[PDB]
Amino acid sequence: NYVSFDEQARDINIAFDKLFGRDDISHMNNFSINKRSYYNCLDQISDDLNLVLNKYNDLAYSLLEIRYNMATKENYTHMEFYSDIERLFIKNEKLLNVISDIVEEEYDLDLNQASKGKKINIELQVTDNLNKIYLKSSVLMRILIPILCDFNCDDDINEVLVYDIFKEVIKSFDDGKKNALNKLYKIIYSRVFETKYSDVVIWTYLKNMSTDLMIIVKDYFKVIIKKIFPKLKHNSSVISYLDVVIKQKLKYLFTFKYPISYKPLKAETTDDEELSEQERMEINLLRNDQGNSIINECSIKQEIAKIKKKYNVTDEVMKEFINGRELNSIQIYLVKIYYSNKFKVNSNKNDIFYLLYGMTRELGEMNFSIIPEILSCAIAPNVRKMNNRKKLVDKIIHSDKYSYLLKSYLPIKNILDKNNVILQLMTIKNAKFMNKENKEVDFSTDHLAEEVLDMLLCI
Amino acid sequence: NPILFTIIKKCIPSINKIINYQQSIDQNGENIDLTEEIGEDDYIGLVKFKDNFDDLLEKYTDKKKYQKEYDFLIENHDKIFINKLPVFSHKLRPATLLTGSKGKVLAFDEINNYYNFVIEYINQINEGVVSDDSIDLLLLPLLYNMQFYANNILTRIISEYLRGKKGFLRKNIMGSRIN
Amino acid sequence: LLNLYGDNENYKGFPDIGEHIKNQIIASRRRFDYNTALYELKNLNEMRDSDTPFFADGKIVDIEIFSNVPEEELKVQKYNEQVLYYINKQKEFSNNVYQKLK
Amino acid sequence: LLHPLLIKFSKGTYRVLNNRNSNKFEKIKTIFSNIQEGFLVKKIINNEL
Repeated sequence: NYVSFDEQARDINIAFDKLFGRDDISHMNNFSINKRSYYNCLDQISDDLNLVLNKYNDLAYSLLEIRYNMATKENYTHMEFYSDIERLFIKNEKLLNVISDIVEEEYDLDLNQASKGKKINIELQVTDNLNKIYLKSSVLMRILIPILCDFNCDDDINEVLVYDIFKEVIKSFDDGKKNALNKLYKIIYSRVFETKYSDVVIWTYLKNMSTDLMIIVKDYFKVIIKKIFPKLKHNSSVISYLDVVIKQKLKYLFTFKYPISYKPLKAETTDDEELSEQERMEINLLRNDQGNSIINECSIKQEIAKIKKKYNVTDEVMKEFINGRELNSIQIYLVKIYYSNKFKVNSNKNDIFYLLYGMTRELGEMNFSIIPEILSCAIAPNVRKMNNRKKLVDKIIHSDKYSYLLKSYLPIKNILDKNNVILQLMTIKNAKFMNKENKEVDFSTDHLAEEVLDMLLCI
Repeated sequence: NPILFTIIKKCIPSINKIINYQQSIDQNGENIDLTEEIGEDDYIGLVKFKDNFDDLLEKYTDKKKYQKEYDFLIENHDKIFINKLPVFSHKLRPATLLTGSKGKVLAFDEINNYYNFVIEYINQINEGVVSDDSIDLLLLPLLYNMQFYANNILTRIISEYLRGKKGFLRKNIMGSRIN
Repeated sequence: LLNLYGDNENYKGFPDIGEHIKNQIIASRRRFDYNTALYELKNLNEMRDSDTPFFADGKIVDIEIFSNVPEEELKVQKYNEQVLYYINKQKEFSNNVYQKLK
Repeated sequence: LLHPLLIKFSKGTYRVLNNRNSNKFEKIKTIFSNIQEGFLVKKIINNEL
């Protein structure tokens, strides 16, 4: 013997040094197990390894060829891996002969004389030859499980290739007659379709989810082929096992808790006048109006037209004033602040820049000096971070302008205490500004604070 | 093509029992031919129906009762078999994901159920990758079932959005609400 | 809630128990956003562009208030003043019965 | 007014009457498993009885 399964490592170790004396594979001689079914029943796997390797070593040497070819040549396309699997195990007739010889002896259950007195249909009746074929195929299924677990490509294509190899060895054990697969499909179809009329309520409700009879039939066939067949025992029946597991899975599917409950709205409301459930779910999702938006846009257009008219501005002034700079957040915020009472700022950049030229003219003709210079050129890419600056904060707070501003914000105090939006605006001092000559603009902290406070007072 | 299906069902009869698979089986697996009761060409499969459509027409076409239909199909022969099935936007079939304490509730129009069925079926046909002779009883019955759901989609859209008085044709085209 | 009735000393959001409503407006509420409120809450005595007022006519006779917020957080908010009155009064009544026919 | 309960009981009993080759006890339990405390009220109000 060479096989020993370690549950702690969840692996199966083969004594390759005893198999052929080559230690190149002994470095990674352990076969890994990931899927939970084999992680649950990785004992009959080793048992079948032993029971198929004890008879002679040309099967041992064949498994050696398998492992040596995967290890030396890990690279394998779908077609390449499939073809080499055919070459090394599937098309080795000696394996088929010896497995038949070792398996056909133990079969003792005889349904031939048991079914003589029984009554059963022609299509669903199972002969002993089919049972022997299924058991013989399942034995090679179990012995081949480790290597196809060693298949290293993607899990979707892992499942695809595993299912194809299984459906191929099923026909290979049957010499390509393509019969046992159809018999199993008929059994599954009959068992599933027996309850077409008994549970119409669920078969109707589940239609909301993407499920039906045929899809469930195909899914159950795939699951039966993939998982149930490995858990089989010699000197035992098959049909009863399949019926029990199919019925159990059907009940499990029927009784379940789905995450998202479904409730399709009816075709049409009965009243159809002044109220409707469809109308209600539409008014749940409605869009805004249009009149206020049109009025606001027209107000912006009139304002920009008046701005053009007053200062006889030409497009050359805009060309020499924009300098091609993009839009930064702080200038947009200030423009929104000052022109808030008349209207609101839209998203068109040309109108924003016209309003910014008006911004600069109107606040340069006044006593303000810092704000026009700040808004003239561009800003720094990043806003500087600064500490509390309580000293300057104390200066601004003790100023009568801060108290006067609070005298209008007194009714709402908790929100301001939580946010300190005035302090947020005051923290714009940290950010740098560069002129059209790239020279960093120097700003007086107290002067900036006083100008910002006056700006807030004159909103 | 779903639009032409009702015409073809009249040009030749028994289309419902000619694109379906009903292969029987004995105990061992040898097929049992029960074609004595059925006609000469019945239960052939859709994938074989398209290949031999030209020859199949001549057997069961009446030249003294369906003369107009026979000439129509000869002219438009390319659009008999389609390849892609369209689907319009959800602006006309809304669905809300409103949530509640008892759990999330999803409500939609009825047409969405069938649209979610054709996608599921076709997604379950192309799994096969390796070159393998697929068993007929596993693939052929699904094709006939899919065509059944494709036909019902055309009936549902024409019997709920246009034909009815509350449908779009007689409410938002010839009449309308107005500001 | 806007200060429709009264000055800043009495932030009467809604009419009193026996008073009569005016201008067919019972109460108007304005959405408030955390990002931009410096230029939005400058004057609460006048209506704005984006408001959601409620229209009714007559004389108000009966009110009743149901709350879902902790009282400690509601005790500090100055604008939510009148409610803090009525709710308290309401609770008082309930306490009375629990001490009257117990 | 007591119609919906009768309708529900008939729908439940037909399913268990049309059952084949299975244990009866589980289906009989499923007949009575679903009884909502707001069944009658919801069915009466929704159907505009």
